[PDB]
Amino acid sequence: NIVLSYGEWPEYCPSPTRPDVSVNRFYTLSTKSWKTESTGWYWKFPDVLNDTGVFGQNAQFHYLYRSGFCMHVQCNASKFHQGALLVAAIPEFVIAASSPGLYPDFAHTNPGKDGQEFRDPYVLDAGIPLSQALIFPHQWINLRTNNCATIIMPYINALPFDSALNHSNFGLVVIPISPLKYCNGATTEVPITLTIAPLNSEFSGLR
Amino acid sequence: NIVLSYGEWPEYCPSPTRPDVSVNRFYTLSTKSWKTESTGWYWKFPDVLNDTGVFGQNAQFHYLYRSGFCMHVQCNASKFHQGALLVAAIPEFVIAASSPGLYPDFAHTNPGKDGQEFRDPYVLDAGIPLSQALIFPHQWINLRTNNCATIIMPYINALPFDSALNHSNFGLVVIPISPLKYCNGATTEVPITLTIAPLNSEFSGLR
Amino acid sequence: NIVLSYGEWPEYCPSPTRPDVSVNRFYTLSTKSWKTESTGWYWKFPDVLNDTGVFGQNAQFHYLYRSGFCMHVQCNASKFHQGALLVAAIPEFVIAASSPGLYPDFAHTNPGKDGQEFRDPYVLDAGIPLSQALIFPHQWINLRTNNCATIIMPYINALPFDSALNHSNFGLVVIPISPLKYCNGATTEVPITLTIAPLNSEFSGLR
Amino acid sequence: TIWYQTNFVVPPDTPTEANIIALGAAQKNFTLKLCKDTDE
Amino acid sequence: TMVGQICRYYTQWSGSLKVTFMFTGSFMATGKMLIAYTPPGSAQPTTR
Amino acid sequence: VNEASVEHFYSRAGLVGVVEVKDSGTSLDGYTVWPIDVMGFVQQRRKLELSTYMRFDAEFTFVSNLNNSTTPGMLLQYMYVPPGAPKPDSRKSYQWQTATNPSVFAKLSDPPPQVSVPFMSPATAYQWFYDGYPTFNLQYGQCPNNMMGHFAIRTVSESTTGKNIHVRVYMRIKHVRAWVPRPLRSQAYMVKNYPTYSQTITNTATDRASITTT
Repeated sequence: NIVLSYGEWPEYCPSPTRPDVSVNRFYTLSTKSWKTESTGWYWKFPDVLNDTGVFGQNAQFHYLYRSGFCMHVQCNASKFHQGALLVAAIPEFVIAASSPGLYPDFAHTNPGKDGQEFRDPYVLDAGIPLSQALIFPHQWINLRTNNCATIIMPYINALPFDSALNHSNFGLVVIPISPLKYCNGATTEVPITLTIAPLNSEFSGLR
Repeated sequence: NIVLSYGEWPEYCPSPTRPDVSVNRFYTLSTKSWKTESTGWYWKFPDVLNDTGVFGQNAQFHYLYRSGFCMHVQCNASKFHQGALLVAAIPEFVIAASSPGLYPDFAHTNPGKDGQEFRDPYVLDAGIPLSQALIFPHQWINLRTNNCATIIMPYINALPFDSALNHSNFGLVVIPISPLKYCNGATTEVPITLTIAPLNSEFSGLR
Repeated sequence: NIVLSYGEWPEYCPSPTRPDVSVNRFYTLSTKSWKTESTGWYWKFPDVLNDTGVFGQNAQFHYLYRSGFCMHVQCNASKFHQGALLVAAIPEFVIAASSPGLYPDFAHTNPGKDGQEFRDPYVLDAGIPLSQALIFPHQWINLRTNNCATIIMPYINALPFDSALNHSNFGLVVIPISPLKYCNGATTEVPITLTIAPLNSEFSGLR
Repeated sequence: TIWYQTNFVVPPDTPTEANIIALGAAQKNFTLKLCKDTDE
Repeated sequence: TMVGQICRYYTQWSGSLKVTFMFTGSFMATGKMLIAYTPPGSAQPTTR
Repeated sequence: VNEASVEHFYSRAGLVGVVEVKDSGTSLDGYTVWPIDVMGFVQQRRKLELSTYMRFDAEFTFVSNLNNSTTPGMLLQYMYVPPGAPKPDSRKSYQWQTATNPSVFAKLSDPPPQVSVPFMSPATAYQWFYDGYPTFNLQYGQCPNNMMGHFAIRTVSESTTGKNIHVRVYMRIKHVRAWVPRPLRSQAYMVKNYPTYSQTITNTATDRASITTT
């Protein structure tokens, strides 16, 4: 029940250090609080791990980098909560500013391991309409049916290898479509947990 | 899990127009509101369709008529509602008046597509005791177990063919035995839906 | 002795309701009175049946329609009457007005089941000359030889299916060439009867 | 058209207002012709 | 919709469409909805 | 077994009508017509309305006598007016001679006359409950296809005899077949030919003190 982004398992570039399960472990990021009025959140893929653990070391010390990912969202709501999230993975997520101050601040183009809340969920902060974001790989989190969503996204870039810090490959977006409503007397903030695990990772050019 | 009235699938009279799936479709009647104090409802079988759609046309324009039926009741209660209905099909349901004005009014002998609420559920409006109505084909709708009940009733009449308007073959009765009780704060009126679908229908004598 | 319009029996469009002999019966229209000075009559083919019987129902309630026809004229004159009729079937009979008020009235473009008497039989009410109308499928009704004429006309239209009410396929025309003369003391008005029977009819898009 | 067939039934302490989401698409037999410019 | 936007880049289109609905209420919430579809000939039905 | 069978349940010919050929006093008729009605008494109607459709042929027997239980040699005619024929209007009626009306001439001082009557109905079976209207409010639920014809009785005599003759008609249902069992009646029978009941419903069971009382 895991969506395969464009239907290609991530593969090593045939012929550069190939790390091991010491790096290819499950990084469980912090949990964000899905409230009623909350608009959503997004993470830049390679940027979200550039400062945590051995993967952060490899990214911040090598020169070329390529890796797949097995992003995994789960949210633990009760059976009396109602709502619906849209989680998709957007290649080349180019965040754009919103002029009435013409380019996005760095805190909005690379939010880090904490994510950024959307300013314009309707237009995805990038002018494109949300109603069409489903053209990307996605999975629906509808509380009455399922509460998990796994996306396997391979390496999509023009060049074979690229810098892990200058250019972020894609961006994981999770937006509430049907807002979270609940009667009085429940946990007023469903928690959303995002587990990431690199796949078929590679580096080159140490120090 | 469908009860077979007297254990005989409806069959064409061997040898008259035999209609098709254009007529043998599922007519979904209106939904009645099962409230606490409600006493029940009954429909005369051929009379309930004599004014709706192509079957109504065939009945109101031909002379002889015979058809089976696949009456189907369903009620959508919550899991906190409690109650129990008795649905049975009574051949030759002869409604009787209740003198202290000696014969039932036509609105009570042929109620139409809207059904009539019972005046005396204990005695079935016909002198016979409800505690024995189970001698007919029936199914129990107990909210803690099931919420649907299908009765296939073939053609039971003395003559081979009969008028579709003068003489109604049987009557579908649905009575609440255990009344509907529910705590404060629920949908105060469970809806009951009745779907009918003629089977092996026949007519003769057009215009 | 039946003329086959362009030599093609009407055929079902290979793959939509296909009616039966309940619809494919002989509709006998009213009889018009062929008098001396009478100029002729014409009927639009699908329009002549759009308000009579089950075919009228199917036309006035479906969306797409295609059918052949077996138009059949007969006239019961005595052996002392003399005259000659020309009956032909004209595809795409576009009636035109006659300016000295620039387009024909609807009562002249779709006369109905009663037909319309020609205003200009010489020029067929359409500018084209009668002397050439024989280029269409036709049969001669010459009282000294025959008194019947059958035309089987298949479905001729650009699109596969069309509206039965907006666009009339063809038009049946019957004109007296040699006028009706008779000595004193005979039935002064020969009757002309027009029997129609649809063939390989089809509809689609009910309600 | 979408019609309320029945009422909206919930057990106690549960929201009484939901949302239906409609998704459109085209089957495999869809075709286009005669490309032209757009109207934004 | 994606198809709605692409068809504006063409002149003619013909085919069969599908429309998926999705309920997003509490799990405990039950009910019944009737979805009808009227062909292009007729007008909108006025009553259920 | 074989003792609660449906055939044995309707056997044992029983009284269905006590008709009286009045010929004395203020009733110098000498004849009487008794329309056949199986559902005459309640004890029989309740057993018959157990089933909906029923098919049988009867074996009528006439037990006649005077009012002092004597049985002189008087001569009687019993005529069976079939369903659909006219019934007589007096002692001397043209109807008393229509050879299509079967008749049985038996004296009083003879064993009871006995005659079988076949299944006389246009339908497939007699129908006690008819949810419908004939003649395609006092006409609802009344099937006409249950009529079994009349029984007319007269003393073959010239003038009045001055002797009332009571007749007891017994009937035996043979070859009973029944369909669609129904719940046995629970309320009183208020009116013949109609299932009407009283506003005061009577419980089917007798009421004890508490649900924990025996």
